Order: sequence, then C-alpha cells, then structure tokens
Amino acid sequence: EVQLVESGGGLVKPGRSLRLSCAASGFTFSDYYMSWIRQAPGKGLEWVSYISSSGSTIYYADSVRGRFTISRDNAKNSLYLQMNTLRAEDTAVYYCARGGWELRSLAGGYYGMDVWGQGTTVTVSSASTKGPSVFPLAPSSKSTSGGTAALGCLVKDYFPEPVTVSWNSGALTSGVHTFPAVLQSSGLYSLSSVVTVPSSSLGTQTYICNVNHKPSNTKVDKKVEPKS
Amino acid sequence: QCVNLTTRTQLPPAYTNSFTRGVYYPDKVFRSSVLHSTQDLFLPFFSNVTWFHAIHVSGDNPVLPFNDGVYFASTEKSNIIRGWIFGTTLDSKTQSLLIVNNATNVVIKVCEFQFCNDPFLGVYYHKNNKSWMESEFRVYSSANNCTFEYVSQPFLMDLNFKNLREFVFKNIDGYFKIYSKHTPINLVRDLPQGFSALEPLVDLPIGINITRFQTLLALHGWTAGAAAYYVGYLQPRTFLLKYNENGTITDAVDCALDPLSETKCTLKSFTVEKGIYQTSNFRVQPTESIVRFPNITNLCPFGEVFNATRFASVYAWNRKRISNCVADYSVLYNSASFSTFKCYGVSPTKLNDLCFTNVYADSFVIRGDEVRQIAPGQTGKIADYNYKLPDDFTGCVIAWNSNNLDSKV
Amino acid sequence: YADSFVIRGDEVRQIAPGQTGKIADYNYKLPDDFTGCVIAWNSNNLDSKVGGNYNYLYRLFRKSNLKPFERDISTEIYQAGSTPCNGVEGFNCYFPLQS
Amino acid sequence: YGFQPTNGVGYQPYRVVVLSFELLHAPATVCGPKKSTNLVKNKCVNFNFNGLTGTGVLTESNKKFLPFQQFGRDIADTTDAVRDPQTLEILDITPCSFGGVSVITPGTNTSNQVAVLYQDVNCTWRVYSTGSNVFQTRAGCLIGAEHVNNSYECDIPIGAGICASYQTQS
Amino acid sequence: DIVMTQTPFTLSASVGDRVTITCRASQGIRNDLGWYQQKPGKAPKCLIYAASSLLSGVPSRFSGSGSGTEFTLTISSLQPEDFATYYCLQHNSYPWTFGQGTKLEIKRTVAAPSVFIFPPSDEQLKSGTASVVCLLNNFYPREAKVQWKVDNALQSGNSQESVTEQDSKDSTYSLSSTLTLSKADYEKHKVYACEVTHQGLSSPVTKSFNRGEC
Ligand SMILES: *[C@@H]1O[C@H](CO)[C@@H](O[C@@H]2O[C@H](CO)[C@@H](O[C@@H]3O[C@H](CO)[C@@H](O)[C@H](O)[C@H]3NC(C)=O)[C@H](O)[C@H]2NC(C)=O)[C@H](O)[C@H]1NC(C)=O
Ligand SMILES: *[C@@H]1O[C@H](CO)[C@@H](O[C@@H]2O[C@H](CO)[C@@H](O)[C@H](O)[C@H]2NC(C)=O)[C@H](O)[C@H]1NC(C)=O
Ligand SMILES: *[C@@H]1O[C@H](CO)[C@@H](O[C@@H]2O[C@H](CO)[C@@H](O)[C@H](O)[C@H]2NC(C)=O)[C@H](O)[C@H]1NC(C)=O
Ligand SMILES: *[C@@H]1O[C@H](CO)[C@@H](O[C@@H]2O[C@H](CO)[C@@H](O)[C@H](O)[C@H]2NC(C)=O)[C@H](O)[C@H]1NC(C)=O
Ligand SMILES: *[C@@H]1O[C@H](CO)[C@@H](O[C@@H]2O[C@H](CO)[C@@H](O)[C@H](O)[C@H]2NC(C)=O)[C@H](O)[C@H]1NC(C)=O
Ligand SMILES: *[C@@H]1O[C@H](CO)[C@@H](O[C@@H]2O[C@H](CO)[C@@H](O)[C@H](O)[C@H]2NC(C)=O)[C@H](O)[C@H]1NC(C)=O
Ligand SMILES: *[C@@H]1O[C@H](CO)[C@@H](O[C@@H]2O[C@H](CO)[C@@H](O)[C@H](O)[C@H]2NC(C)=O)[C@H](O)[C@H]1NC(C)=O
Ligand SMILES: CCCCC/C=C\C/C=C\CCCCCCCC(=O)O
Ligand SMILES: CCCCC/C=C\C/C=C\CCCCCCCC(=O)O
Ligand SMILES: *[C@@H]1O[C@H](CO)[C@@H](O)[C@H](O)[C@H]1NC(C)=O
Ligand SMILES: *[C@@H]1O[C@H](CO)[C@@H](O)[C@H](O)[C@H]1NC(C)=O
Ligand SMILES: *[C@@H]1O[C@H](CO)[C@@H](O)[C@H](O)[C@H]1NC(C)=O
Ligand SMILES: *[C@@H]1O[C@H](CO)[C@@H](O)[C@H](O)[C@H]1NC(C)=O
Repeated sequence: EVQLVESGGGLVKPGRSLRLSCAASGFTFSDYYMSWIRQAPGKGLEWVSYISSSGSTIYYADSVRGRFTISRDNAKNSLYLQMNTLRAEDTAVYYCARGGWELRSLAGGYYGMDVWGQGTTVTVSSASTKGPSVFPLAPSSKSTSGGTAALGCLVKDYFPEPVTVSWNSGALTSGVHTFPAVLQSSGLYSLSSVVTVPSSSLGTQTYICNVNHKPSNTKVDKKVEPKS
Repeated sequence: QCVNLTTRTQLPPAYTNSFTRGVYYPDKVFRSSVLHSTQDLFLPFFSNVTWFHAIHVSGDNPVLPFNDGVYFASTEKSNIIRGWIFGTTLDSKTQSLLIVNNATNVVIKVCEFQFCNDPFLGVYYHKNNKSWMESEFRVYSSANNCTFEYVSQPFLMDLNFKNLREFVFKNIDGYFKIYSKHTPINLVRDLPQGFSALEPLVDLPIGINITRFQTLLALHGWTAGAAAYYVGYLQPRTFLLKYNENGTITDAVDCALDPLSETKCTLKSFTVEKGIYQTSNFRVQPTESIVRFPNITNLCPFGEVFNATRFASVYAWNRKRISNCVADYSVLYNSASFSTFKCYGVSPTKLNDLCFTNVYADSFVIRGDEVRQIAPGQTGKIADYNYKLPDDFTGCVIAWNSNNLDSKV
Repeated sequence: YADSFVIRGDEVRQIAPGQTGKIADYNYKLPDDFTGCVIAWNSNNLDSKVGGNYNYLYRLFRKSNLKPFERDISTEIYQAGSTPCNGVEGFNCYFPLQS
Repeated sequence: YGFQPTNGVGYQPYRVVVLSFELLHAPATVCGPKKSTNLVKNKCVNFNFNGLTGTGVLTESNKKFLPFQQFGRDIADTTDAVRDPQTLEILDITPCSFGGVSVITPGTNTSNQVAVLYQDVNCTWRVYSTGSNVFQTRAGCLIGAEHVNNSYECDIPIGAGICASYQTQS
Repeated sequence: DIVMTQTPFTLSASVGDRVTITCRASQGIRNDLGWYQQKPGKAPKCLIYAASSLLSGVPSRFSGSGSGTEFTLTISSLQPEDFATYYCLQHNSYPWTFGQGTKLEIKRTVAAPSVFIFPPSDEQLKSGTASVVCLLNNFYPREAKVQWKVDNALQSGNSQESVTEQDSKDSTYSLSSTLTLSKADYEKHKVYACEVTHQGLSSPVTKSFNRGEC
C-alpha cells in the first residue's frame, strides 16, 4: 500500500550531528506537506518540523530552531533532518508523518495525519557502551509473607539500553516481573527483575537469572538464595 | 478543508420559460434536407426552468434532484462556474462523481468522497502580483477507493458579452452522457430566443446510481459575483427535427405539446394549410399504481423440497403439492447452487411479480449425462421410459450435482 | 470495453441478458439490448490454494436489483429484520459481502 | 445406478426438481414477495391484480362470479372484470382514453390561432384547456371560436350544420 | 499558535461502559479535528478525521461531536482492545498541534500491595555503593506513596521508582523503589525503613531492617 520508512538514527555523543532520512512509497509526493514528530520516552507526542511542497514554507519548533534543518526531494521522494549540535533532551523516537493534502490540488486519502512511519531511536549520551553489573537480591523474611516470598536480580550500570534478564533460561513465567530501567545521573541505566515463589520453596528449586546484553556480548547466570 | 459560508436567508424559487432550448443530436448520423422524427429523453418546449441567481450576497446553491437527466445553462462573463458533483447520498458508503475545471485542465473522478455541505473553489490572486493566483479546493475532506480517473483538455473556457454555456446530462445504463454548446450572448438577464444544436462532448463509463447533484462555484473573505444558471428537467418526448441543406439542425417541434404541433408532426411539415384535421383521441394518464395480492403469510417449503434427505428414483418420481405460501426464492442464495435452471412459458425476471396456480414439484435423481433429457421434445431412455415432459410445458426445471450425498465408496 | 472478473463454475450461466440469481441481481447485470461476446474459462490452476482462496468476494444481500452495467462497492450493514443495526452487525443484520 | 464418488462428472448423481404451474387464468395462492396497497376506485391507475398488470378505472360491479372464477373477459378477450383477492368483491375495469379531437386552423401562414373541437363532450370537463368562447354543438364542444348570429357560405366545415372562418382578427 | 487541552487525563473505567473525552481549543477551528489512538510501543493511528467521521475499518462504537470549540469523543460499550492513550489534533492551521493524551485504565477492586524491603547485597558493599530496594506487589490504585526513612529521617532525593503496566490477568500494578547510598554513608545509620501508603491500607505499612543483623 502506501508506506513511509526512515533510517539514520542510533547513538550520538552531544555536540555532534546526525542526519535522518525518510523514504515514501505510493503517494504523489509533491501534493503533501511532510512532518517530523518526536516522542520522548515516558512522555507524549510533540511536533518537531513541518515543510510544504518546494520547501518554501518551513516550521520549526521553538525548542529546536536554529539547530535542525528540513529538506525535501520530490524527485527522489525523500525527507530529511540535519540535526546539528545535539543535546541530551533529543533522546527520542522520531516519526515521519504525512498530513498535508495541499489545498490547491485534487489529492486523495483523508485530511489529517493518516499515514505514519515506524519510528527511529536517537540516543544522546556521552556514555559509550558499558556492560551490566549484577547482584542477586535474596529472598528474605522481610520479603516473605505467609505463603510466598520474593527474590530477584539487580542488573545495573549499563548504557546500551536493550538488556534482558530471564529466570531459569525462560522457565518461570509466574511472578516474574522486570521493572522499567532507570536512568541515573551518571548517565547509565539500571533495573531489577523480581519474582515471587512459595515460601516453602526458598532455596528448594533452581532460580537463576540469565542476564544477556545484546549490544555487547555479556551472558551471565546468577543464582539467588536466601540470606545467610 | 471545509467551510460552509451559507446565510440562512432561504429564497423564493423563481421560474422562467425555456421556449425552445436544449436540442442535441441524439445519434452520430449525418443528414441533410430532411425532417427526421425520434422518441427520446428531451426537454419539452415552453417549459418551466428554475432560475438560480448568484447575486444573493447583498445587504446560494442547493442540492437538486436528478430525476431523469437535466438541462443546465450558465450566463456569466468570466468563469465563476466550475464543474458539478453527482451522486445519490453525497457522502461516504457510496461512490460519487466529480467534474471540476482547475487551471488549464478538466479533471473527472469517481470515488468515495466526503464533500462539504458548501463545496466551492476559492481563488485569490488574479490581481495581487498578477502571478500565481493560488487556488483552494474546499470540495471534499476524504477521497479514497477511486475507480475512474480522467484528465483532459478543459471544457468550454476559450476567449461586452456574456457567454451562454449549455449542457445536458443524462445517466443511462451505467454511462454518463454530456452534451454542450457555447454561444456569445448579448441580451442580459435570460437565455436567448435563437436555436442552437448541442454537439456531444463526452460519454463516461461510470456505472453509479445518481439521484441528486450540486454545482461548484469559484469565489474570490469570499465574494461571489452576479452570474446565474438555469436548471430544467428531461421527459420522454417525441421530436420532429429538420436539419439543414448541410447538416446542422435548424428546427424541431414537440408533438405532445399543443394540438397544432400534433398536426404539424403527423403531416411531417412545418406549415399547416387552412382546414380542420383529426388528431389523436383524448388521453388520460394514470395517477397511481396499486398492487393487490391475497393474504399470504407463510414461506414456501424451500427447505423440504431442495434440502430433503432422500430423493425418489426416476422411475417412481415424487410429486408434491404446493399452496398458500410466499415464493421468495432469494432465501436459496446462501445454501444452494444450481447447475441447471430453465423456465418455459415465463421469464425468470418476472417470477417475482407473478402469482402461480396449481403448483406441483416433481423430484428425482438421475445421472449427470441425462439432465439434458429433462426438456420438452427429447428422446432417450429417461424421456422415453421414466419421465416425460409435455410439449405445452409451463414451469421450470432445476438440477444440481449431489455427489456428496448420493454416493458411497 | 472489456469487463473482467472471477466467479464460481455454476454461475457462468448467469452472465447473459435476462437472467436471475445472485450474480445477475446483486453483482453484474447485462443489458437486454446487448452487443458483444461473453468468454469464460476454468482457472482452477491459478485461483485455488490447498488451504482455500478467500480473496474473491461477492455480494449476497441488497435492497434492490442492479441496473445494467452498474457497480456497487458499498459495504454498509444490511438490515434484514425490523430493527436499525447502527452498523454493528448483530442479529438479523448481516455483512453484505461473502467470500 | 452405481454411484461412486470417483466417477466421471457425467456419471455422478444429480438431483432434479421440476416445478409446474399455470399463470393468469384461475384463482392463485402462491404469489411472490410483492407487497399490496389499498384499493383506489373511480380514478385512472396502473393495477397489478394477482400478477395481471394493466391500466384503467376500477368501479364497483354487479357481475357475480362462480367460486372457481377470478377474471372476466369481454368479446375482444380483454379483461374487463376482476375479483379483488382480499375483499372478494367484483370490480369492473374501464379504459381511460375516450373521445375524438379535431383542430381547426386558418393556416399557419396567416396565424397560429387554432380552435379545438372535442367531439364527445357536452358542456352546459375532459378537455385540454378551457380558455374562453366555449360553444356547444351537435358535433361536440368547440373551444377557441366565437359564436355569431349571422350566416354565410361554409368556409371550414365543422359539421352538423356549423362552419367556421377567420373573420373579425379571430 | 493554537493550543489544545484534553480534560480527563488518566481516566479509569470498567469493560462495557460509556467513556467521554473532551478537547477544547484556543481559536475557532471549524471541524478540522482528528482523534488518534496509541497503544504502548506502536505508532498512532487516526480514528476520526473531521470531528464526526470515522475512518474505514474503525468499529462503530466511537463517536465524535464538534463545534467551533469543545469537541468530544465517546466510546460506548468498551472492549479490551480499546485501552490505549487518546490524542486530539487540530488540522486547521499549520503547525498542527497535539493535545496531551488520556490513558484509559481497567477497573479493579481495591487491592492492597504486598510490601517487601531488600537490604544491599554483600557483593555491592564491596564495590562501594548500597542499593536498598523496596517492592510493592500487585495493587490497583497506583497512586501509592513510598516514603523511605533512614533512622526515622524521611529521605528525599536519593530514590527512584518504576511501575509495571497494568497486569493483563488481575489488572493490578507493581512498583519498585530503589534508594541509593554510598557504602560510607550506608555504614553511618542503622534502621532502613520503607513506609507505603495506599487506599487498601487503613494505615501505612512499614517494612524495615537493621543494617548488620543476620
Ligand atoms: C489540474 O489537475 C491535474 C490533475 O489533477 C493536474 O495535472 C497534472 O499535471 C502535472 C504536471 O503538469 C503532471 O505531472 C507530471 O506527470 C508525468 C507523468 O505522466 C511525469 O512524467 C512528470 O514528471 C510530472 N511533472 C510534474 C511537474 O510533476 C500530473 O501527472 C498531472 N496529473 C495527472 C492526474 O495526470 C494539473 O496540473 C492541475 N492544474 C493546475 C493548474 O494545477
Ligand atoms: C455546516 O453546517 C452543518 C449544519 O449547520 C454542520 O453539520 C452538522 O450536521 C449534522 C447533520 O448533518 C447535525 O446533526 C449537526 O448538529 C451539525 N453540526 C453542528 C455543529 O451543528 C457542520 O458542522 C457545518 N460545517 C462546518 C465546517 O462548520
Ligand atoms: C452550409 O450553410 C451555410 C449557411 O446556411 C453556408 O454558409 C454560407 O455560405 C455562403 C456560400 O457557401 C457564403 O456566401 C455565406 O457567407 C455563408 N454564411 C455564413 C454565415 O458562413 C455554408 O457555406 C454551407 N456549407 C458548408 C458548411 O459546407
Ligand atoms: C386479509 O387481511 C385483512 C387485514 O389485513 C382482513 O381485513 C379485515 O376484515 C374484517 C372483516 O371481517 C374487518 O372487520 C377488519 O377490520 C379487517 N382488517 C383490516 C386491517 O382492515 C381480511 O379479512 C383478510 N382476509 C380474509 C379472507 O380474512
Ligand atoms: C439446508 O441445510 C443447510 C446446511 O445444514 C442450511 O444452511 C445453513 O444456513 C444458515 C443460515 O443461512 C447458515 O448460517 C449456515 O452456515 C448454513 N450451513 C452451513 C453448513 O453453512 C439450510 O438452512 C438448510 N435449509 C433449510 C430450508 O433449512
Ligand atoms: C439509487 O439510490 C436511491 C436512493 O434514494 C434508491 O431509491 C430508493 O431510495 C429510498 C430512500 O428514501 C429507499 O428507501 C429505497 O429502498 C430505494 N429504492 C429501492 C428499490 O431500494 C434507488 O433504488 C437506487 N437505485 C438502484 C438501482 O438501486
Ligand atoms: C475500499 O473498499 C473496500 C471494500 O470494497 C474496503 O475493504 C474493506 O476493508 C476493511 C478494513 O480492513 C475490511 O474489514 C473489509 O473486510 C474490506 N472489504 C473488502 C471487500 O475487502 C477498503 O478498506 C476500502 N478502502 C478505503 C481506503 O476505504
Ligand atoms: C451407423 C450409425 C447409425 C446411423 C443411423 C442414422 C440415422 C438414425 C438417426 C438418429 C440416430 C441417433 C443415435 C443416437 C441415439 C442417442 C439417444 C439418446 O440418448 O438421446
Ligand atoms: C418450493 C416452492 C415451490 C416454488 C414456488 C412456485 C413457483 C416459484 C417459481 C420460480 C422459483 C424459482 C425456484 C428457485 C430458482 C432460483 C434461481 C437461481 O438461484 O438461480
Ligand atoms: C411555473 O411554475 C409555477 C408554479 O410552480 C406556475 O405558477 C407557473 O405558471 C409556471 N410557468 C409556466 C410558464 O407554466
Ligand atoms: C406562405 O409562405 C410561403 C413561404 O414563406 C410563401 O411563398 C407563400 O406565398 C405564403 N402564402 C401566401 C398565401 O402568401
Ligand atoms: C348537452 O346536454 C343537453 C342537456 O343535458 C342536451 O339537451 C344536449 O343534447 C346535449 N348536447 C347535444 C348537442 O346533444
Ligand atoms: C344572437 O342570437 C341570440 C339568440 O337568442 C340573441 O339572444 C342575441 O341577441 C343575438 N346577438 C348576439 C348575442 O350576438
């Protein structure tokens, strides 16, 4: 059908530049305004940029003006952002969107932002790529209550956002809950995944958290046992 | 994208006389020095066309019916008249037709549009910088599932004098027919008293159902100008048309209208000599339509005749009596598929209007090759020894494959 | 002009002037003053899969028969009973197209 | 017949139903899905009685049908009586057009004034127009010509002793 | 520009009942308004494009009402595919500005949390830092408060929380608060306490341990 794809994102240390590209398929590209729209993590939608056909009318946001530059190519059916002197508040998922419909011609579709891209992640952190440090949070009577007791694994201090912790190579799906990673002031992420298990079964069976870090190649299994 | 700028100031509907207007070539044949006749859909003479005036903004276009086809006339001096939109609900869930005249081109679309309540073109710059003259189509708000597309050289928009443009639209058997003519009129306030042919423009392959339509105006804060247009409706009429010593139609007369024109027509001449002439008897037209069927409530046993569990042998075929039920056979559309269905003495398209006497249903099972033998005047063992149809047969024969119920391994 | 489509094998008899049935009533109607030819051939080798081919649809319900060479691509809920359906496809309100 | 599921199509079983009926002569009880209306009498209507269509005026009748009869026919074999299938009352069907018409012209090379003679009307109406100068004659109602008391030689013969002429113009 | 305000902003409902969302505007927009729906992790999609008109493929339980201002979206007879975050966007003048969203949550009988406090592992105190985790397990009202106390001093500005998505089975939430200290500062106090306040608790629950007591 009609489609919009993007490319160009990743990780950039602040004070440097990036270039996002977006390619369309199935439109008449000269009959529509195009737009770039960001979404910060844990927040709402917010427009970044609008451009008309032939690039005469250009709208930036007040937070981004003087640093970002839109461009079109109606022959190549392409949209750009040149993002200069990046900052730590530009860590977001970006979307190519069409909503134009250009009131001088006979276009098709709906009037509105009907078609969308898939999103491209931009991460700004003077970090680099660090591996996680793992500790086991033991089941304890302060965590125990009646029939069940909780134990888990704390995986902290890593930059490369996608990280996973499983329980017993993917065996336990009951009570296993990984909490959203937290971003510290140090610039590195951290999280903790915990699972409850009957208090009759404190040390009895196997509870080994399998930590895998995919941008790096870290794979470590840590056993959690009641406190000494 | 939509802005309805209307003012709630109704308007007394005016009328005016189309004396002899709206005569087209109802064929592509050439003819000279003759007086040809033709029953068609025409605009009758001395009729009551409705006058819509665009001056009503001082200190206005409705949706109009499309009964059988219309005659449309525009005066104006510039080009404040753009195209039209045609349909039956002017909405989504149904397709619609759009004819608009942008700049340097004429586009035509059939799609599923979502037109505004007051669709218009908005043009502003014809003066400012005298360049660009950007436009603004405030026609619809969504256009998808389009089928037909046409972009061609524009309509009659060449070139004090007003420009009378005449159009005739009619929608017949899935086509759209548009005839047109352009004339530099001089007399103000009305369509003239001359006689012009309407050479045909287009025959669009559309195939949608049209009941209503509306016209789209170009406004130049939007001001409207002071042009006007005229709408008249077509009726099935018989016309007497003479052409000229070189094609081109000079005159025509419409029988049904008046008692004199009847004689002019039956004489096949435009002049009548002194005397007295016999015309047709006095006719009265029917005012209503009535249907009177008996009080029947049940539905016929479609599911214990076609959906039975065991059929008879052809040598001992079964005969069943049917009475006191409505024969709505559309219920067989989901659960049945017949490979043979043929009626004799009646048309299949008439079965829904009729009422049937002495209805019997004969059922049996035969081989696949012998279904051709169930017909009047056939030979073979089934028609000779098992089941014979009369030559004066009235009714239908229905047959379907049942390999899934009457065969074992 | 050339009109093309795909139907069942039993319904090829319904492509003719003056016929009745769901194809001739709700999907494709030929004029009685028809000039031209009708051509049809079996395509079991291209339009069937081993699990089934549900790409080809047809209209099963309509309020009135079609006019010659008219095409209806609407998908409103057909009200067969005595109650408005509000476009929710409940009981006695059907989706018009089947496969 | 030996019916096995691995037969050729020409040897597979087919179920056959033959429906037989008669049309438009006797009382019927099947009918279709059509819906009925009310009975409008003393007017020109299109009618559909048990599938039999037509046009005309329906009036109450004095004919009395036997129980096995539904339609009545005249000598020209047209249906002129019918039994209403819901009220079981007999109705007469009379045609709608009736009466001759002639047009009197002084020639269209002199004027397009005309007079019209309705040869079956008696006014003291089934006319196209009423205008003025309505004059009754033993040949019909003449509309559009003024009656005078003089007498001349015949110019345009209307009939029954009456003539017409383009004098004083009218 | 033209600002938009959505009034409900974290509405909560059961399944199969009526839901209203109101969106206002700071100028006169005629009918140019769209309603958009975003499920977590995906791209947003249009539902109503001219303040009252559904798109092709949208079920007929969504409803739009509109004017110059004061637009309304209504979902009657809620179904479990309709729990997402809903935005209103204006199409009148460029640049096109969004609303603020409205997350829609699933009802659930008041459930109090299981609370649990975890002291820092001996491995981490070698490294020179102490994380003190406090867990709140299963709970409807997410408006829970986690007060850390160290030797009975309310601790401000050294904790972080995160919360899980509403559970697809029992429609509850779970919350983890982490208190981060240095080894040095950890070793300066005794009682570490975590006091949880919540509607299913008649008075707050404190789980606590004493640094250095097996
Ligand atoms: C009235 O409407 C028409 C259709 O909506 C417009 O016609 C369009 O004109 C364009 C340029 O004149 C055409 O674009 C060209 O298409 C060909 C493909 O055949 C390409 O090779 C060309 O590169 C391309 N040129 C450009 C500059 O894009 C459109 O194809 C044509 N539309 C259609 C459907 O054919 C008219 O422009 C419009 N009138 C005004 C005044 O805008
Ligand atoms: C154009 O005017 C119409 C009617 O005044 C507005 O359309 C709505 O129409 C439906 C029925 O078609 C009514 O039930 C609504 O009450 C109307 N809306 C309002 C707000 O009254 C339409 O909104 C107008 N168009 C624009 C662009 O304002
Ligand atoms: C068709 O008839 C028209 C007029 O009825 C002819 O036009 C005139 O032709 C004569 C000589 O042929 C000229 O002297 C006149 O000046 C013409 N009048 C006009 C108004 O043009 C025409 O020639 C005929 N033949 C055709 C069109 O082939
Ligand atoms: C056909 O149905 C109509 C009603 O639909 C019946 O008409 C009734 O006739 C009786 C006479 O005995 C009247 O008292 C009623 O008022 C009639 N009903 C209506 C609604 O007009 C008619 O009787 C039915 N046909 C037969 C043969 O009974
Ligand atoms: C004949 O038998 C068939 C099959 O048992 C009946 O068809 C079903 O009809 C209903 C209503 O149209 C559908 O919902 C079902 O899907 C049909 N069955 C199948 C298997 O698809 C049919 O109603 C029967 N005929 C009679 C007169 O009762
Ligand atoms: C074309 O569309 C019109 C829409 O009006 C159909 O005409 C009838 O419209 C009324 C609306 O008041 C409906 O209640 C009727 O059901 C419609 N008639 C029928 C027979 O369904 C008209 O039928 C359409 N044309 C065709 C060929 O279906
Ligand atoms: C064009 O019309 C077709 C129907 O003829 C629409 O196709 C339907 O799409 C919806 C949404 O996925 C499905 O639920 C239906 O089953 C589809 N029906 C058929 C027959 O395919 C299509 O969405 C329409 N296109 C647009 C842009 O509105
Ligand atoms: C050498 C062959 C005999 C030549 C006989 C010549 C003329 C006889 C006329 C017709 C013979 C028709 C034979 C087919 C019968 C099929 C019967 C049926 O099932 O319908
Ligand atoms: C079983 C009830 C007896 C029938 C009632 C009496 C007369 C009805 C006359 C014709 C009905 C046609 C039968 C069904 C044909 C469907 C046509 C098709 O699908 O192609
Ligand atoms: C036109 O119609 C009006 C009323 O609809 C009527 O009064 C008038 O006489 C008609 N005009 C002509 C010329 O018949
Ligand atoms: C009638 O008209 C023709 C042509 O206009 C003319 O030749 C004839 O003389 C006219 N009749 C009389 C009586 O003058
Ligand atoms: C017209 O009716 C009158 C009385 O009703 C009658 O005398 C007369 O004969 C009728 N007309 C003619 C000329 O027969
Ligand atoms: C014409 O004749 C009638 C006959 O009664 C008479 O009454 C009248 O005076 C005469 N003159 C007229 C009416 O022109």
